[PDB]
Amino acid sequence: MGPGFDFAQAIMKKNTVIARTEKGEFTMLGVYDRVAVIPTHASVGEIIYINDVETRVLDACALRDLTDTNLEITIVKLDRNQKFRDIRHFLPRCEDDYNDAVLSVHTSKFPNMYIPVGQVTNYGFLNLGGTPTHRILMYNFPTRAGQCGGVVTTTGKVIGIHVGGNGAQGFAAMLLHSYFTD
Ligand SMILES: CCOC(=O)c1cn[nH]c1
Repeated sequence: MGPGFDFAQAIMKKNTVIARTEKGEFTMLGVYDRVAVIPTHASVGEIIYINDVETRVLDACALRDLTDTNLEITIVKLDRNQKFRDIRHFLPRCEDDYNDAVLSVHTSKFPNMYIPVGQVTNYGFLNLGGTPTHRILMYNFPTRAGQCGGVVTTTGKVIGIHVGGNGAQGFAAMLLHSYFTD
């Protein structure tokens, strides 16, 4: 409906796949080459389904900060025959607060879903499902089961992936440029 939704749609159309693990279906953001991200609670194994294609996982790493605290981001390298558009230049370099963010989801349950979530707080520490977590972004929208892995964007920036909610607020794990240097 406006430039927020336009950027979000462009990221969804070229840089997302539907990932299925034994824990469910997730929006999965492709970042560059065969490298993508997914919430760590997806419990990625040796094999994953990507748009219903059986796919070998070449490498997977659950990120933690240098305090050895969960970040809830798993980086996956996929044995896929096609590279993602490189979007690393849209990733923030530093922890920050944001205005006017969109959360976008694409699954069998929620196809072509875009939610204007508004102001995004650098929340920091969250006890996420009992697990102490750092670098959490917070927004005031009642997000639901099925939106995890959803991409959080502003105009011109890909800032996080949805990892949970409490019924009133939603929470995303930050994406930072430094995660994807090669
Ligand atoms: C289909 C209706 O959707 C909602 O009301 C919603 C989705 N997430 N949070 C609220």
